[PDB]
Amino acid sequence: PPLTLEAIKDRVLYVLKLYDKIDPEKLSVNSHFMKDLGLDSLDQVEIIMAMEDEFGFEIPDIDAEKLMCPQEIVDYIADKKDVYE
Amino acid sequence: DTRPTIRPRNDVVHKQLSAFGQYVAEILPKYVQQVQVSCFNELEIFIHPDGVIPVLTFLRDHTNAQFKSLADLTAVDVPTRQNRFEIVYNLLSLRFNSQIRVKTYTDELTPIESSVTVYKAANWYEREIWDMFGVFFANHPDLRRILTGYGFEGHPFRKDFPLSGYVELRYDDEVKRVVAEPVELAQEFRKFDLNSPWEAFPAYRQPPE
Amino acid sequence: AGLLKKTTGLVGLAVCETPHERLKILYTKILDVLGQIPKNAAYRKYTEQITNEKLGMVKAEPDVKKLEEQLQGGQIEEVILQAENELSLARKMLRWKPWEPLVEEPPANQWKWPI
Amino acid sequence: GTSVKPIFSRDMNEAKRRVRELYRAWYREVPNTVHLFQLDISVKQGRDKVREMFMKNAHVTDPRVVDLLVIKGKMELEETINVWKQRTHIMRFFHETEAPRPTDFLSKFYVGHDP
Repeated sequence: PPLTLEAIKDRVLYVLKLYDKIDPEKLSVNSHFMKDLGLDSLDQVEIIMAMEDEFGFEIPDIDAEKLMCPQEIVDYIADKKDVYE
Repeated sequence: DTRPTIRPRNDVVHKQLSAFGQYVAEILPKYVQQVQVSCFNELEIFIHPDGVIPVLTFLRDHTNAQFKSLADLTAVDVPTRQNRFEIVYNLLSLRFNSQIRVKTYTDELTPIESSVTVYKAANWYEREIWDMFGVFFANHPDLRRILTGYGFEGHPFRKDFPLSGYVELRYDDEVKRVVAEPVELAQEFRKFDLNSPWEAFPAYRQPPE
Repeated sequence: AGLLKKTTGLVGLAVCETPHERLKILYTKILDVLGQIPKNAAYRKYTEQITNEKLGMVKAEPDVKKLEEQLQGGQIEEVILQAENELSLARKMLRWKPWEPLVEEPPANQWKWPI
Repeated sequence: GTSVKPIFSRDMNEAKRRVRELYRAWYREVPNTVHLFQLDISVKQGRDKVREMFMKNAHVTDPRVVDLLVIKGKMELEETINVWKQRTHIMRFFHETEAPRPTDFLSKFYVGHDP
């Protein structure tokens, strides 16, 4: 099962599901975490620790500052896993 | 003799210690601020904090100084002064047996560099200060809490800290464990009003303003 | 030295069977390091004074037992130990540079101790 | 006066960084301290206590203060990780035996003289 962009798409959405605070309906691809998705300063970090455990890797900090929208999440996992389908 | 009760006065040690005080003041003018020798022949050196490592090393290493023993290390909290905490280093000489004291100042937050390297005995003493006064020490090898109980708060020797603390602990069967509770004394500490309103020693009178 | 002394008496250091040349070389090295130190510094004056004195006496009297006596530093082993420490001190504060004036005055009344 | 010396962090951003992986460590810790210490705490109600304690000192804005809270939490982390702390001290954060304290002025008046 080769790694794919769509696989990371669906895995990111599915693992964003488990976070209690986020309401799934207003969750979207471009749902901004600060304003649209509405997570606080720490909750952005909160789903950062929800990322690397599920995909199975390590998350540094200087990216975890930048990684806010799920698009940034998926394409950062993409070039970290050298994802090009 | 005529003075059988008054302690003997040893002026020779006083003059000799004053000479060494001028010596050490001239050697390290960068950090030394004020050196003085007490009436009972005990010299104290008031240095800037940045000289915690240099001055001590000069006192630990120099041939004509030769101090390798850290008798004790202590802080003396005094809320009045701008930097409340003052740290005292007590050194004893072996080749030139004598006791010297160097004193530095720091507030709650401004860190003071940790000796440890100059005197590996300081380590535990060092921890005590951090665990007892809040004076954090820069790059100390392990500045964990040393004396007080686990998960404690504050720094008890701070003069603002109450005598009885803030929280006791006792058995609770409802949770089947020792639990921490806010203080509720069975009898309050009576604070007696000593220090009679009449001046004791005219010599040490504070100048007016 | 006749029969070399077995133990100096302090377990933290052993006996130097050829102490005179050790005194010589360490003293010369620290004199060099003080030559590095600028002239105006009082440290260079005091330490050069004591060290050139010590080198004079060690090169003058070649008996080790009398060397300790006029060296007033106990056994020669702790003397070369202290000489190494003095070298280390001079080297370490070469770049500390304490000969400069005081970094700044203490803040207002920070030393008066009637409260 | 205004100029001061830092502990580690230069600006709010880097201290903001330090609290980040402090919360990282607390998150990765809570489940296996629940497991190891035989806690009666649950995993979620373990994490939210960490979150509420981190939010407790929300008002702090001085950098040096932030380094102080982060290093004290660091000491807390060491105390917890290698089992130096004990189960009772871990429960100490959760106020079980402490009776609920009223908040409204009317209840304060009913109970006794206290602001």
